[PDB]
Amino acid sequence: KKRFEVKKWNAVALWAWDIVVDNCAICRNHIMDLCIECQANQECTVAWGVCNHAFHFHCISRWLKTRQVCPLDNREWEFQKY
Amino acid sequence: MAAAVRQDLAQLMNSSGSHKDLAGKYRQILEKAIQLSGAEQLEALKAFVEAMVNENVSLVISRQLLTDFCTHLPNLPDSTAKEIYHFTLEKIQPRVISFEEQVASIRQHLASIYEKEEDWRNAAQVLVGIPLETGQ
Amino acid sequence: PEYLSLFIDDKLKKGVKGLTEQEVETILDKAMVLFRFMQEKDVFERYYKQHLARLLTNKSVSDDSEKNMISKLKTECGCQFTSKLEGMFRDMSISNTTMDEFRQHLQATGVSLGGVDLTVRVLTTGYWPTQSATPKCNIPPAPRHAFEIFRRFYLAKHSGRQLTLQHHMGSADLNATTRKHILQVSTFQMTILMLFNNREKYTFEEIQQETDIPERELVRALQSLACGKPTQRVLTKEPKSKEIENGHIFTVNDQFTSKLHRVKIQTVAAKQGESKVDDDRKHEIEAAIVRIMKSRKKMQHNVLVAEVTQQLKARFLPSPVVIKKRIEGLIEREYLARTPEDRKVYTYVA
Ligand SMILES: [Zn+2]
Ligand SMILES: [Zn+2]
Ligand SMILES: [Zn+2]
Repeated sequence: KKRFEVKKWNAVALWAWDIVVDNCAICRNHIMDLCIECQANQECTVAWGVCNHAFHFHCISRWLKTRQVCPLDNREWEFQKY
Repeated sequence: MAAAVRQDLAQLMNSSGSHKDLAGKYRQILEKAIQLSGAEQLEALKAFVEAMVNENVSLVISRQLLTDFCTHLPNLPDSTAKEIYHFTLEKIQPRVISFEEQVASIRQHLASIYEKEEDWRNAAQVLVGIPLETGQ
Repeated sequence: PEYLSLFIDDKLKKGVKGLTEQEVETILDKAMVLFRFMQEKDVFERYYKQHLARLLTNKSVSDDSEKNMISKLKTECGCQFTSKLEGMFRDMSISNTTMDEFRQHLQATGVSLGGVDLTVRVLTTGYWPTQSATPKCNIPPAPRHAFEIFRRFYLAKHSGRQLTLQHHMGSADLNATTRKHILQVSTFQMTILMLFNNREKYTFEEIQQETDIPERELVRALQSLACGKPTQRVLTKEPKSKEIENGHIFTVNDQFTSKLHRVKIQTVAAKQGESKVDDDRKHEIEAAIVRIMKSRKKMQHNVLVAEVTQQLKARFLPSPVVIKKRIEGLIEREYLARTPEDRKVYTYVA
């Protein structure tokens, strides 16, 4: 017979990905690399989209030179969050 | 036959009074229980540790007394220190949040002792198991 | 736009007067056409976020009417914001289905600690608004174990995510004292009462020492548990004063008073709502302006957005939305007034 007993509880959570990102899928190097082209010849930053797809700036730029879609989801790519 | 520390601990955990001086009393127990004997010292330490883990005991007093108990752990021999480390870690893993301040220091000391004894695999898995980034 | 959002929320909250969908949809059509002649929907939708944050409580809405109005808005608005409101609705629906699944799992595999009712309503972080990092108020043993078993279940099934339980929002009830009266509390009050339980004669500093009670939002709750309570008068303090700094000792009292068995303290929600970026915004405006005039590089529709963020050394400063709005408002005269049908010539390199 506890003094107060809990009967209901409407908890609120906030799910987030355990790994935000570990690889730029144009160069197979992690996002904090120089995107291989900058590694050989030496600035280099990451870029994001609406689909939350982090890539190297130079990799996504050279992809967008001839293409206009995100490499992973194959939909229209536009810049968001630098 | 070393029932003096056991009866002292029993008298303390049945104490209805929750006055502020109680914590100090516990510290007195520590300064009369850090030095004693061999195996029965381990028995007293393990009874002490399982005394704090009870949720009935005040969380702040138990936490501070746990830090005071932990500061003297490195002086213990290697085997007894490892046994007490694993006992504390297995007692903490149910209620991780209630003692998520000194588990990091305990794991750090444990990893230091492992790396000083070339046993790096156990330290590696322990430091994999610590929830640092996942914790709020 | 704040007034329009207020009116929409007020009309949709109480559907008893005019339950017919025709009058509601004509009101929504008037609101939509009025919004059409206006612009700057970002503040409009952040006000939607503010009103729907303080949907988190009991629904008290029509649901399907909201779905219809958001669909008719998305028909002429497009994506991103419409898609994130669709994410709001999809998140609520998937949350209630996950709750049903968890209830079914509890029924199939009986757990004693599941005797307490759990109404977990997990949300998303990429679409829902964020308040702050939230405190770490202590959980009583039984609710802590219930949330632990829920966490263990949720880490199973679909993995790759964790749950950072918050404490700003929440609705709970408690049985108290003598006839047993059901009281309504909101998170912090529950923990305060639980701490009051195990031992009487508890002072404010003792409570504050081991509850991780907040600092700024604590003011609203502290002056809501007393100092203007209704006739229910569930709890009072012996240091009766407008301000209580450090050492006001609290006491537990029967105070049966009202005979009602569902006394609620929801009225605090009706009164708690009342009551340097300069250099940063100057730098952002100057950076955007110098980027828009200086670049002039060969672009078709997107490589300009790439080179402008390339020029800056630090990120989250570009914020492509500002580039988008700048190039949208830059079409007012000759420069950057190129043909939408063929967005090929863009002054090239000039
Ligand atoms: Zn890359
Ligand atoms: Zn690069
Ligand atoms: Zn994509």
